[PDB]
Amino acid sequence: NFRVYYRDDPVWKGPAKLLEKGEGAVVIQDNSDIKVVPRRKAKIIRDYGK
Amino acid sequence: SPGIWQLDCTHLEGKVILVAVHVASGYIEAEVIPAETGQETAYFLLKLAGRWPVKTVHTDNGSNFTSTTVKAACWWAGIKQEFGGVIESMNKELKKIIGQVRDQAEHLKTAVQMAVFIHNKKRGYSAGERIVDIIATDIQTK
Amino acid sequence: CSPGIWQLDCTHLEGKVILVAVHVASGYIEAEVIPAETGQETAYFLLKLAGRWPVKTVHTDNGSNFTSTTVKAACWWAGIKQEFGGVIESMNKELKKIIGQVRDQAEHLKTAVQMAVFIHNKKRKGYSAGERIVDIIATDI
Amino acid sequence: QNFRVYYRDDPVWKGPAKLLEKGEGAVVIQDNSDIKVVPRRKAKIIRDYGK
Ligand SMILES: Cc1ccc(C2CC2)c(-c2ccc3c(c2)CCCO3)c1[C@H](OC(C)(C)C)C(=O)O
Ligand SMILES: Cc1ccc(C2CC2)c(-c2ccc3c(c2)CCCO3)c1[C@H](OC(C)(C)C)C(=O)O
Ligand SMILES: [Cl-]
Ligand SMILES: [Mg+2]
Ligand SMILES: [Mg+2]
Repeated sequence: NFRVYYRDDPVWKGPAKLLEKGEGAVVIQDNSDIKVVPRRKAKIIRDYGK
Repeated sequence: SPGIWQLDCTHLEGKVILVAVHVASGYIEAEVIPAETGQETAYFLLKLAGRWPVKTVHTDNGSNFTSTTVKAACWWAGIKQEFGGVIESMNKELKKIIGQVRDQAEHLKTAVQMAVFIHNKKRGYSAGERIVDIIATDIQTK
Repeated sequence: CSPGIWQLDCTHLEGKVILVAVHVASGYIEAEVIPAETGQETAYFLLKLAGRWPVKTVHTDNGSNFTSTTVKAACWWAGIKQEFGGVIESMNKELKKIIGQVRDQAEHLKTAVQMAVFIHNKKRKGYSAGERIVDIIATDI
Repeated sequence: QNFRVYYRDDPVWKGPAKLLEKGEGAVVIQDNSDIKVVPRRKAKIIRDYGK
């Protein structure tokens, strides 16, 4: 699955649930709150190593 | 277990040495990192995970080891983190070898890697031979 | 071939220097982004590599960093024989290909480099390169 | 146990040179066909530790 880390405050928050990866913004959910974050403030990470 | 590592930082000459030990063998890798931060720790872990089958890393509660960038690296690479004496014993041993060889190199980091080599190659098996044997056995027997 | 034989070469992306080492018999690789393509950076890379693996021979082209005095010193101290003059060049291309596949997942080029190293070393044909180097070296003990 | 000497004159390092003699303040070395006296601080005497 995916986890999204994101910024607002320079500390990276998350993991949040990924909902949509847009060109300029990312839609996520973090603790039941829906958030829209700019692409540059989001880090979308897979569990590649399982 | 073949997949268990301990990581910790130690200091010499105002510089930060990040040390990884393969607990079952005593094998070590180390880097002088420019700052004792989560970002530098996370990059080190990604390199380590590409070389060996890193399944669990044990650390103390230093803020670099509990940082979000390290959690991200561990999630990507499939590493489980556990928190809270092998590496602390290993810190002292490495500093001892470093002090024995320090005047042979200009840079502290050169002495650090000389000491790592010396530690890993010393024999009737060395730590470098033991980690390769432990991991290959796990593979060769499913 | 010999379990002790490695090839090293530099490649370049985004204006940065990537130093790559390949264990010829397994395909296993290690890489680092170095700040300058110098003998001193190459020598330091070799000291680290020699501490991890039984490095007996390193094969390179005649790039001035590989023929430098500092690298000679490192190889002398570590017990490494140097030979000069297509495995690593094939590996450079494959590494650059994986980097491109994952590049937008990391801010820093060096982060994507290490992700690509991990991907290459862990992929099974049916052993992975990371399994073959450990299998080859343990058997040769 | 074998030794080679690397040294400066020019900030580029030279060598390997054969170690002829080590004194308290200088090393005497032979780089190809020239014998040189080099201050200790400008020389690195390196053993083939890996062996
Ligand atoms: C800074 C420097 C300059 C010159 C040398 C060699 C004389 C040729 C070495 C060197 C090169 C290799 C070497 C040792 C020393 C000592 C024994 C182990 O192998 C180093 C070295 O710095 C690096 C970054 C490694 C180049 C250092 O810190 O003195
Ligand atoms: C610069 C930066 C910031 C934040 C992160 C994480 C969101 C918390 C990562 C990161 C951390 C771990 C990680 C990946 C990315 C991508 C997948 C592999 O694991 C990186 C990262 O820089 C390093 C130097 C590695 C910290 C980068 O260049 O984006
Ligand atoms: Cl003298
Ligand atoms: Mg600590
Ligand atoms: Mg080249």
